[PDB]
Amino acid sequence: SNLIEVFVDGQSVMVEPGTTVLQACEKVGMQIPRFCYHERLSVAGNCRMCLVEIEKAPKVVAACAMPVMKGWNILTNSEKSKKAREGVMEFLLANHPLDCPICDQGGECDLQDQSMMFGSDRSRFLEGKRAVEDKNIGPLVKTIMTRCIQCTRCIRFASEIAGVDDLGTTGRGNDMQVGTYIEKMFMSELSGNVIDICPVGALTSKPYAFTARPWETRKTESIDVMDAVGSNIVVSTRTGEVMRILPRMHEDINEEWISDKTRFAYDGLKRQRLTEPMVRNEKGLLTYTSWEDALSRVAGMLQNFEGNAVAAIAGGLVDAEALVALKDLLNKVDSDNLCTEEIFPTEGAGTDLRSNYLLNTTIAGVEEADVVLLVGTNPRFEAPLFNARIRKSWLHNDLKVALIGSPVDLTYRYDHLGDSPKILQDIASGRHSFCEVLKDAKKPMVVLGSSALQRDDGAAILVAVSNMVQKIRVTTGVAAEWKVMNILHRIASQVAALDLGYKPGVEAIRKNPPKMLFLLGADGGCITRQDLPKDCFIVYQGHHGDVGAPMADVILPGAAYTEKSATYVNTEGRAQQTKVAVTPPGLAREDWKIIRALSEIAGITLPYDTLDQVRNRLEEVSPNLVRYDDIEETNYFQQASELAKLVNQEVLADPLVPPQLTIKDFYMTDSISRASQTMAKCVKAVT
Amino acid sequence: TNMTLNFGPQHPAAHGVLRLVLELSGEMVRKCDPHIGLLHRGTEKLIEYKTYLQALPYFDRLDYVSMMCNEQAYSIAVEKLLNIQPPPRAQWIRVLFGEITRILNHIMAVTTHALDIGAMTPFFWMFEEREKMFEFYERVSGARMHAAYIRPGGVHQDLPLGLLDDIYEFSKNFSLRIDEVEEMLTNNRIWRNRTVDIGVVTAEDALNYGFSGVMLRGSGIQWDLRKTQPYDVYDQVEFDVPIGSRGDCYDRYLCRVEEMRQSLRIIEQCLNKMPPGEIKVDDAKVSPPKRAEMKTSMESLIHHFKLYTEGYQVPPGATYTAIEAPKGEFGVYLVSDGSSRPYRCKIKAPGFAHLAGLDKMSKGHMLADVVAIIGTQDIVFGEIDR
Amino acid sequence: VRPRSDVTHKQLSAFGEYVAEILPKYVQQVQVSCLDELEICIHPDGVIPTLTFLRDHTNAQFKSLADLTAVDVPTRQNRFEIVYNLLSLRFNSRIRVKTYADELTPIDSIVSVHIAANWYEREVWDMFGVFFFNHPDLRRILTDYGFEGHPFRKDFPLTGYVELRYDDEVKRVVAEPVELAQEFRKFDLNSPWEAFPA
Amino acid sequence: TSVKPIFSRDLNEAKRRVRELYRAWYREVPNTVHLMQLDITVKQGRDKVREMFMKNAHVTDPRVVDLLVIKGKMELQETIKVWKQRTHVMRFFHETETPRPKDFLSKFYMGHDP
Amino acid sequence: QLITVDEKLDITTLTGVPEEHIKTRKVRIFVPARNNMQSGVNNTKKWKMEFDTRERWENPLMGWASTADPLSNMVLTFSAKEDAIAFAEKNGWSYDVEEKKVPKPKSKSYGANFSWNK
Amino acid sequence: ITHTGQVYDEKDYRRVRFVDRQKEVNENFAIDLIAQQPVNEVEHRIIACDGGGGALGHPKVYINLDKETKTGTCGYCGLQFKQ
Ligand code: SF4
Ligand code: SF4
Ligand code: FES
Ligand SMILES: [Zn+2]
Repeated sequence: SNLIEVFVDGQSVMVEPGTTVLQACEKVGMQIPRFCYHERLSVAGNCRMCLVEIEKAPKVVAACAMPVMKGWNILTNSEKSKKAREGVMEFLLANHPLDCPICDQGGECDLQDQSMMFGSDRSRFLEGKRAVEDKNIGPLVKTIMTRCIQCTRCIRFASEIAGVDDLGTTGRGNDMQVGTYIEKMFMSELSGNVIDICPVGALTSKPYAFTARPWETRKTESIDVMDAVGSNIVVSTRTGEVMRILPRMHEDINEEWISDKTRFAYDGLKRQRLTEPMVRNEKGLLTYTSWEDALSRVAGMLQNFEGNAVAAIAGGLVDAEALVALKDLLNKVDSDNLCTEEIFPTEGAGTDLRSNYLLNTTIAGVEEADVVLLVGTNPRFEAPLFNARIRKSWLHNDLKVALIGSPVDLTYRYDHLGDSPKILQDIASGRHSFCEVLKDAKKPMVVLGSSALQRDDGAAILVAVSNMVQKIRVTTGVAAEWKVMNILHRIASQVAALDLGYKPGVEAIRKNPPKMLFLLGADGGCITRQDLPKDCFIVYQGHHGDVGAPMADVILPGAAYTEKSATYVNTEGRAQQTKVAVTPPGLAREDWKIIRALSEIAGITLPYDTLDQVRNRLEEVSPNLVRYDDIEETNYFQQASELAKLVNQEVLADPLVPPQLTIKDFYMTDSISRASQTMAKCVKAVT
Repeated sequence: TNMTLNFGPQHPAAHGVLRLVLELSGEMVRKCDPHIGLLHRGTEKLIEYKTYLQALPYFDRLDYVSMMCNEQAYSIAVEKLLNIQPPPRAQWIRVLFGEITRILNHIMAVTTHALDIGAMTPFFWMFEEREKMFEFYERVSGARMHAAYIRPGGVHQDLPLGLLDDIYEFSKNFSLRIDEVEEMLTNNRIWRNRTVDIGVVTAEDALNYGFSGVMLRGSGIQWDLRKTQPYDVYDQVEFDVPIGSRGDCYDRYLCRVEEMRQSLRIIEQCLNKMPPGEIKVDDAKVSPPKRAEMKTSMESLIHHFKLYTEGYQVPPGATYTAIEAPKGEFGVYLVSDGSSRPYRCKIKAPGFAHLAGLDKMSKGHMLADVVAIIGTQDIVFGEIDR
Repeated sequence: VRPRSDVTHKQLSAFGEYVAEILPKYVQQVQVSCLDELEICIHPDGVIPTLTFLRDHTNAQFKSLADLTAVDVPTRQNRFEIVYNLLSLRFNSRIRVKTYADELTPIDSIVSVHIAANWYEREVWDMFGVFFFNHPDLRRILTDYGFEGHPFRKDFPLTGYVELRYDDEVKRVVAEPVELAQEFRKFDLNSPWEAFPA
Repeated sequence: TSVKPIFSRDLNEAKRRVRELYRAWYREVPNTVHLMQLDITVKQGRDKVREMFMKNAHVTDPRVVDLLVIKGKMELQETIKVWKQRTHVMRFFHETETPRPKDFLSKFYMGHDP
Repeated sequence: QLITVDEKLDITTLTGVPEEHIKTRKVRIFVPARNNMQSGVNNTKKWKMEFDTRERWENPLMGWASTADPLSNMVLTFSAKEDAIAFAEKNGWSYDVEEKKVPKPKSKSYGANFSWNK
Repeated sequence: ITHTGQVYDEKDYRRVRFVDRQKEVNENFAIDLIAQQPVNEVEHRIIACDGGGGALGHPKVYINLDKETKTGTCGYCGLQFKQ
């Protein structure tokens, strides 16, 4: 049923009714040469470079457009469909400016290839060419738009994938130029994708203007650590320094798109970077010294100090492998004061059941939802490729989005229930209007952002939301595998840390001050040296000198996610593996080894000595860490609620506000981001 | 060990580098086990990592006495895989420089043979003629040797305006220069002795050990791949293969002097009948676009950029194409995936087979005989070692 | 367009069946390629028998061995693809007989059928590691005397693992693990767009 | 499974061949150290032979062992026949190269990738 | 007659690889993704197994990148996942296969976006 | 010193090289040479730029000197054209 049989050159493929002629060729395996057709962008038919010839038909048809009908054999390599490409390519090239040795989409051109495979050996355009006027679309995208083949994929993406709706066509004839009518910069996250989506090199990346050329770039597939969506990405490295980071497709997490932060902050990765292990000198300044000396500075203090006098404030981009090597070390001197900077409420079941702290409705479950209750977070600037998810599911499907936060730019039409944590109680009572809207929802989903939890009444906010999820679930009678409650994070090493049993919040360190603290990539201000005991002996374990370095008795440089085979996990627990794109710089070493080595100098040696062994260690403390690309299906929401019901807390009237109110808030957050000259240029452009 | 004595790598007598571990009862050779690979350099593996056009320079280096004739074999092979054939003028060129190259190889083989024998004046006489020929190469390609002129789709650039005339003056005279060598060696009362009846190879044995060259032709087997399986336009010319009888070092020599003579007959024709036309295929797909065109037409720049950066993208297949390089049958077995860079390129070297025969040729022979036989095989260690 | 002569394509095809019938036992596939060549593919056990028939048959005399080579398709279970290219001086033609050999499953040697193969078989062992039974003297030909590893295997690094320099302390040439001063830049060249097969 | 034999039908028969080669090398070590004027001790060399013959002690498959001696025998021929000049033989001893420590702490202190 | 061996073909002893690069080298079998730059999918067809990346220190005299790892530039191409896994087992290199992820079917129709309703 | 100001430094371990042997640097740096080039005034909205000499120049490109606000600069010659 619903399976027409169409022949692609007599191959009798069978396709659902409503599949385009181009799609029919794909399942046989043939590729229609195409421009202006992108899988996740609307069909436009602008280029008509895809003209094919259905058999027994007078004219050739537009592949991307004609819904294939019953028994129409497509002839993709006929004598006609080649004159329908040999003659289109004649036109695209005719008005094209031949500056291919300027166009940094040199080998990354879908227009030279198709010319070089399906087009014509020579040109007949003896007439003159046209020229358009380069304008400014911002500090990230260089629009040398005299290159544009008017394929309108930008105008689509800028409207359909991102809700900018700014880029547009202006004029008619051969001087239709697809640029902003007034010069207003294209400022939005998801902005850099235009580069990747314009097959022509008209608008390309300005930082990566002319640093390389694609054949040279060695491409290593790794994971996004800047944000907690854990978007898949490919790090393009030449002769050992990263040159670009561009998206690689993951259906569920980032489907071909990556954030503006995690593709222009590769520059931040190359400066202010720690490399040699400095130690505090008698004079009082950090002096570069060999590992042996720096490690025993730390080891000697560690042997002297007992449990609860040694603490670790990890946080930010540290991998799961270091996080278990730091816990195994501090327990071998019996302090379990290991903690993370982002406070996740842990008075009821927290960290114990693995659903209190996960977006368990999958990133791909936003597509099959019905009503989303965004509470206290700006997804646009905390998980940009999850904001897109709710963008697509509000457009192609029909999600009814509701926000209980600050009224904020969300790239879609949301319902602003209010800016008050207590109105969460209003819906639980059934008093507020939306209460029925959910009642009407067969598959609803609440999403509590981590930043709402970071306030003082965060424990109360989680409990209040869990009560509402409980009766939302009861009133809707939603099926068990549909999961209403989920919470999204904004720190890469938070789900992994909570997974390994790290207890969130520095509240424990606050009540009893540790003689020694091993900051593990922590650039947050959660504890300061004035706050620390008189000794204030703390040793920074990280990659960039930002806030923790200048207040550090020891500097043990580490690596970054471009420089180690570590593991990370995003918000719905999908563990993922970063691969080493570039060897770590200077004497700097992998985070897990520094801690295995410090343990050997200390004498409480950790068991693993190779990374497969540390992966085996992760397996004993937690399951997700070893199985990659695998979301954990079952969760135990019912017992979580019981403990939530026991917890009694007051939600203060102060409105819950996301810290990233507008996009300048977004550009600089983590260490690598802060160290970005490109991000800095972006910040001043906004200001 | 019957006084085993390495002929030694450093020996003026041993062209290039040849350790011939020989056990000699006094001055008689009992067994010759040639050692090879003193010049293995990886030419076959390196090519797999290079594109078709950037592997063309390797072929000139495989056997560089015969610089171009080797290039024609890869050319032909890559043209077959693409089912493209060079333009008419290019074909004649390749036969023009194909033959000039044969002379160059024979002047090398006959004169270097004599230097090891002990006659030194023929080498200086003909190296001056060689020199003059190199200059043709240079004024056509840019390099005296290692030109890279014959590319997979024709030659690279048309002949300079005036070369043909000079490849005439030279040809018009070279004969006398071959004649002189003759008055010095063909009938020397002494050349004959050291060469006659040394290294006789039967006809059946020559085919069996895969000799395939003058070495076969010298034994009386009639086989010139240029007449049996014509390549380029060697079909339109008329030449006589110099077959030999009583095959021995002297007879084959006479054959090499005779092909020097016959090549002048082929060169003459090529000068007399070379057509007006283009020297490279017009498919920008295979041949790079003319520089005026790539600097004024977009399709030509795109084709220039892709061709130089990525490559031909030969259709998947495999072919063994053999020409008649001056030494003998030079063949390239070029397996190719659809990629722009080859998958395998075994170079059949007329020379791997010939050396092997050294054992079956130099039996019960004196130390001096071994020196004469290495000469009558024109061993260039580049082709053998590849 | 090359000047194909169908006259050939047919005659060689006809011989391909001829051989296939004459030796049903070892011939697995016989095909005439478009270049117009012919390749009879034989089970490794048919190395001796198929060659001998071609060297000594009145209607197919294939006296000289042009070449013996071994492509290495790592994906293929039987890694190596020994290819023997043979020439008929009489009937004027060439046929290629190609077999498959894995790393530790040796092929028979044809030095008996053609002594030309004495050297090429040593060349295939040195570069690819296939072994040839009944070979008179199989030993490395092209590689260094102490070389470890078979070089033309697709799984062998181009630069290799050892390089040589003269050390004064020991006054003798000495291997050291390869340390290269500009690694081979591995340009990726394949284009993501195919060419519609004619 | 189901694999055609190369020289022996079983590890047992194969081991016979290894014994022979060991003997061969054992008897040869002294000669080489003298015909190549190598600056090594016969005893020392003979231990090296043992080293190599055991470096591959783990092999359980008969076919792999058979090739190993074929290769081993070939090496013998070369050495016995002076084809391999000292430089070639001494390489076995890895005399010039600086030994690398395998201790984790050692590697940590020196190389980015251990 | 054939003989029986249950031993996983391991031929690490014949390949001729230095001990360090057989026990410390992890190779990943993966199908290459597509540079988002181009929309062609002809480079996302065959599986490839690639050895782990190693040191690339700058050269003091000219600043060229320098590498001490021989198996770095080597990427072997295998048609199917099963065959690539076999190569790792007999050569003795450790392997961590990544499942191919192919684009999910997506429903598209020019008429659908013309819907003012939605 | 040089174009991109290469300055092996007073503390570098490479400046050792020039000892007793000079460094290769360039006078008439190009960075300033086109800046020294006069702005080619034109009448037409768009203009070509063969680089001068056709085949002996650069792939011809047409520059849009349409805004006096900006003198078009052929990406190949760095020549500014004044509408
Ligand atoms: S886009 Fe850039 S690269 Fe592709 S053709 Fe036009 S100029 Fe050459
Ligand atoms: S800019 Fe790139 S995408 Fe937007 S239209 Fe011109 S070409 Fe198509
Ligand atoms: S690809 Fe056919 S319409 Fe653009
Ligand atoms: Zn210019």
